Amino acid sequence: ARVKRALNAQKKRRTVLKASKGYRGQRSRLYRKAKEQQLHSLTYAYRDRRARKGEFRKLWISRINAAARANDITYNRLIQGLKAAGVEVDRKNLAELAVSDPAAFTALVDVARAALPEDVNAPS
Amino acid sequence: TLKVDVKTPAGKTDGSVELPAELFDVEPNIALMHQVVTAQLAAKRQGTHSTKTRGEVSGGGKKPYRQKGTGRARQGSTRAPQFTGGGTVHGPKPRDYSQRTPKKMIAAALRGALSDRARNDRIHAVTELVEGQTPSTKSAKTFLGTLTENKKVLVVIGRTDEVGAKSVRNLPGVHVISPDQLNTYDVLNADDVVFSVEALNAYISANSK
Amino acid sequence: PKAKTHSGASKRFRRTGTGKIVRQKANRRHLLEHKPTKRTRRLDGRTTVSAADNSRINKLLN
Amino acid sequence: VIKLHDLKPAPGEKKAKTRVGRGEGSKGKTAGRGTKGTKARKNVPVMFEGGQMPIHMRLPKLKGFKNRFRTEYQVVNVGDINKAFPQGGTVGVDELVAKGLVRKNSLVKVLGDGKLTVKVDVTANKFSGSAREAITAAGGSATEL
RNA sequence: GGCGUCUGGGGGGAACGCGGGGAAGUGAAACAUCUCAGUACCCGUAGGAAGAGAAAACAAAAUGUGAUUCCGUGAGUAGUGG
RNA sequence: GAGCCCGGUACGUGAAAACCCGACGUCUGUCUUGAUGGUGUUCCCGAGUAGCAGCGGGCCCGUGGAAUCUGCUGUGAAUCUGCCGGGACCACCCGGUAAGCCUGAAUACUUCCCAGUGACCGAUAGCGGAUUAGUACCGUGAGGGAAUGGUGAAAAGUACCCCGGGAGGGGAGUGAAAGAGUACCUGAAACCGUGCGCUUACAAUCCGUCAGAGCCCUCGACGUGUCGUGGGGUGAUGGCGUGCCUUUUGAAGAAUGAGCCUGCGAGUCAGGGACAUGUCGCGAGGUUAACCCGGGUGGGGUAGCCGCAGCGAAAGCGAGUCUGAAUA
Repeated sequence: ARVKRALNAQKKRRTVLKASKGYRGQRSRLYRKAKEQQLHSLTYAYRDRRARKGEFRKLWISRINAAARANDITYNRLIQGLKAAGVEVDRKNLAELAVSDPAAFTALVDVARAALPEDVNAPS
Repeated sequence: TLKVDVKTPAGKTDGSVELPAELFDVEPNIALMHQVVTAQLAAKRQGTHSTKTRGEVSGGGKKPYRQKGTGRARQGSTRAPQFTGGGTVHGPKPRDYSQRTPKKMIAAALRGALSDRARNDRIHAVTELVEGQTPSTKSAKTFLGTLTENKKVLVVIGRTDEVGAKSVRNLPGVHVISPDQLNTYDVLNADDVVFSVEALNAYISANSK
Repeated sequence: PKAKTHSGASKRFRRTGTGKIVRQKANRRHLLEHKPTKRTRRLDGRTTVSAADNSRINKLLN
Repeated sequence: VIKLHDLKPAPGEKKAKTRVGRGEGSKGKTAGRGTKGTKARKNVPVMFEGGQMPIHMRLPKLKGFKNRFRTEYQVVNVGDINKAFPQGGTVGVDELVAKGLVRKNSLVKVLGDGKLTVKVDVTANKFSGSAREAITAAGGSATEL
């Protein structure tokens, strides 16, 4: 029985072309270029999903450092004091507190200062 | 050992036929019957499909143009498979699909199908389909309706029972087979099996002897 | 068409009761003067086909 | 009631055919042939060995001839006679043929591998010494055609 | 040799038959013996079929078969072969 | 999408004439001037033939110890106690009777005609050829050789008016539908437009991906706009980011290939083949080939084949056997 290849190819062509909407130039019209761009786009998405956590952590660290320096304390000393004090709030909510509730961040800075050792450079 | 009581077109029981255990009480084998009917259908199919290969298409006996200087792809003939109108690479060719199933397998499959039919008492025996010397499809249809209410039935009558064969010929769900031509596919395709007394006796004598 | 068996392989190899392939050792045709009797004695008789050549010799024989 | 659509093959009795050159998923772009070479295009003959003298040509031919006039015997052991003739009696060639001890239209020779404990008269083409002693020991006779 | 008078032939056809002539690419990892292959093709001829056909035959001591032809085994065997 | 509307089907019927098969005849030849079983002797039984020699062909046999058959060249016999064959050759036995001719059936095939069939194709397929097809066209010539199917149930194929030179179109009609108008079933992609929403003229962009302000649209709730387990479109801006394939030690490329789209284009089949592995039947047995009978897929068919004993070059012996002086 002779079989025509229309439907089987048209299915995947429709899916690939629909997935490539919004692209510029040939990448949104022609199936081959759209498929190449789909490969690249999905690889980029997979890599960026992994890198997004680090990107957001870097942004939170920047905001926390800015807020802490506004309270006359460095980010690293503040983190060490917070770890010593036992407060387990992560950097995401720390940055949220810094942006939204400066009083809570000031209180946390105070408790971190309290928890820090007397001479940070001592061999202890 | 199963008993089948003979029914007559007049509507009264005539006698009884004793079905031997080795012919109507064997355990059906699904795989064996499947293989047998598959071989049967393969033997039925005729392989009258053919296509012209690269060597049987008309023309193409010359190299088309210059291999070099043209700047185009090199071609050896205008009948190459990639060419429109060219030959077929691996196309259908005439062939035979029949299989050499052993005799014992076929006999066992037929016995299993018959025993499965007999277990649910789908086997019926009659003297004659209709009153003799004149076909009458109405009488045959009425008798078959009295015998069973199923859709597909199988009628096994001798090659000399012309009146019955002509009478039950035109019914939509009736298939007519000869006692020596019984096979797994025809038995399994039918809900009920209607045996002529002489046909049933001939089958038993031929097999159990 | 039925397959054709090899001629030289059929003339060179044998089979025992349990299907083992058996060959004859070479270096026993001529130039037999300088060869000590022990060397020819160890070259006498028949040996089983080494497992490396078993597949090839079986394919040739069948 | 088994119908035509209730028929299925035995479990694992059918296997899917492997179609090669159908994309990188199963077997793509090479069909299990590796990169280029002689084997990548057509084949390599069995008798070929790369130009080195093949094993089928550097070995001496098996010694001897075939003796077209050779007479061959289908053999039957006395143990088979004992197992197949518990009551004993007359044992001819076509008794063995009926019992399926020898082929139907061949010469028959009786050997003495097994144990014979039943008085039996055997008529064959040839007898081994041990077979004759075993047959005569149990009171039977060993005549030959 | 000429003259006259009668009866035949001539060419066409897709396949199949018989009798002749008869390659090379190819394989042998080269190549000449060999293979391809008595194939491709060519020549002369028929018939509805053709050819063969009635033992100067096989066989092996069986008191054996009994024209030819065709199919299946024998058998990829006995053998043959740089 | 019809068994009961039509053509038909099952089933019966029909040949003036021609031809083909038979049968009975006229007709032809032919035996009867014949037939049987017996007895001892001379003649005949296919001649430039058989045989031999030289050179070749073909036989499993490639000249080999090379038999049988056959072509050319020389030589060249016998008529039955004769001759030929039984794989060099000799003897004995066995078989047959060359150098003369005819022979039906079993067998091979389809230019053509008839009736059917298809787990064959359905307009880049199937014949090269569903349409002017071996046509158009190409070549002096042998020769090569295409492309083009579908309105609608019915043409009812748009009367009439208007713009226009016409083409084409807008009304009006026919039609179930004119998103069926003889450019006509369905009408995809490439490619080219028109309208709307967002964005873009300080910007170094494998053209995407992750965050993401703003604008527009939309689904709910509460008021008059503001959030939400919302969804969409476009996206200023920041981070990251060297097309695909082949061949490669190694190529984002400055090693190769691709202008794009839609169709087509590559591990297939045959053989009781060979090996391995599933699965089924039977099981020390299994199994038939050709062929015969069944309108079928069924029944028969023991010829063979594989198992059933091996060892030895072989004679041969045999649960043993070979080598060997040896139980060595």
